[PDB]
Formats: sequence, structure tokens, C-alpha cells
Amino acid sequence: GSPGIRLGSSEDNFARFVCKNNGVLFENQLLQIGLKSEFRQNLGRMFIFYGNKTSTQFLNFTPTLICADDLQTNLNLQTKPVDPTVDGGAQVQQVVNIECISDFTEAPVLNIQFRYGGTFQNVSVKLPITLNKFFQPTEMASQDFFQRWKQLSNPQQEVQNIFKAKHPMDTEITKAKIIGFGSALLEEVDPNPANFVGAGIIHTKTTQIGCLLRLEPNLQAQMYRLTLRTSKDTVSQRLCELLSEQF
Amino acid sequence: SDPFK
Repeated sequence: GSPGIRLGSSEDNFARFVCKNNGVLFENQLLQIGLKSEFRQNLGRMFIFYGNKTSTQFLNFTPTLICADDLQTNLNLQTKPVDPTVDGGAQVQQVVNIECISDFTEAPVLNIQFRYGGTFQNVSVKLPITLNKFFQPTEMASQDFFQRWKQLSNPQQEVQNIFKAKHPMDTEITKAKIIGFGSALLEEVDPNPANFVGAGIIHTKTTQIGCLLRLEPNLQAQMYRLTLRTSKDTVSQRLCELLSEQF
Repeated sequence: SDPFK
């Protein structure tokens, strides 16, 4: 995607917030933006923490959430005004109430405008609300898994990606990443114990999408094969896109 | 053999 160096961009740390909800999204020399989020069903609550790293107040501090056109239809975000004056060394919080209307690919933009020393300060960063946040894990027995796997009918509902590892292929980190992504992590389904299997339901207002995945590490080749099978083509695509970036 | 076909 988007060409050129991802440093000083709107998305430097986005990928660190797909399989976890808490941490520092952005930090320049004036402002730190932290996150803490929780999701249930098709809903979420995201706390955004604005930290003034300086010894002077920020004035007219105004964070705004922007959702590009298709995103508008698929994601509803509700929030309340933040106090515009932020003391040096202080933090102010914003709470963002999230409702997923239907599956979606784009991310909202958080724009922050404030005055510091009489100067106009402007920051834009992509906010890590991603489709996998709306997962319900679904534990099930291996027989039930394979019966559902083999109900795929529409070829477009199956998406596979064979890709080079970007990170060390550590077993326990991999387990943690799948659990953080949000599906159940099913053991004793793939007879090869080195592979990972997941199952869950993506919840949206209008549609519930059942999802099955398989991750096959190839340690000597430093490669993975990821397979998504779900009840909606666009969900298989976005989940494969997201998960692939994590390994 | 392979339950995934």
C-alpha cells in the first residue's frame, strides 16, 4: 500500500494494535497518544489518552475522528468533547464508543489540533479499529470444525496467503498473537501439532460471519501458509490481510 | 488422511 517510508507517517505504529488493545499509538516531542480498548459483540469502547510532555499548556486542544466514505456506513463512532486546555505534564482522556455496522477495511483518522506557544500544532494518525476486534471466539471439537470447514461453497469465501515471515517464528508469541487477534485457538484439530487453527464469529449489526483459519509455519523456509474460510468473501480477505501482517 | 482434504 501507500508508498514511501513509514516513519513520521500517519500509521507508524498501527500494526502493533491489531492483536492487542493497549499501548502508545503515537509520540512526538510534545504529545503522547495512548490507547486502551475493550470490545464485545459488534461494539467497543476506546480510551484515548493525550499526554502533554511539555511544561506549558496546550490550548484549544481539539481531537476529531474522521471516517472515509465507505467507512461511514460500516462503523459508527460516538464521542464527547475533551477539555481544550491541557496542563503541562497532564493527561486528558477521550472515550470513543464504537459500533460495527458491517465489515470494513479502512481505519478512522484521529486528527488533533492544538495551540502550543501560539503555534498551530496538527497531528493525524490512523486509529486501530480493525475488523478482528469484533470477534467472538468459538471453541469446538475437531469433528465440528471439519464439518464446518467443508461447508464452504462459494470459492471467493476462501483466501490463502503464502508469505515470508517478518518476525521470528516463535511458538509462544504466535499463540499469543492468534489469541489476541480474537478467534479461539483450537488444539487437536490439525494433526500436525506445529500448525495453528482458529475459529470464531465476526459480529456486525447486520451480519454475523463465521470464520475458520489455519496457519502453517514453514520454519526452514521462513514462510507461512495462512488460510481463511468464512461466510463472507470480504471478511476472508480483510482478516487474511490483517493477520498476515502480524507474522 | 489429511482432514483438510
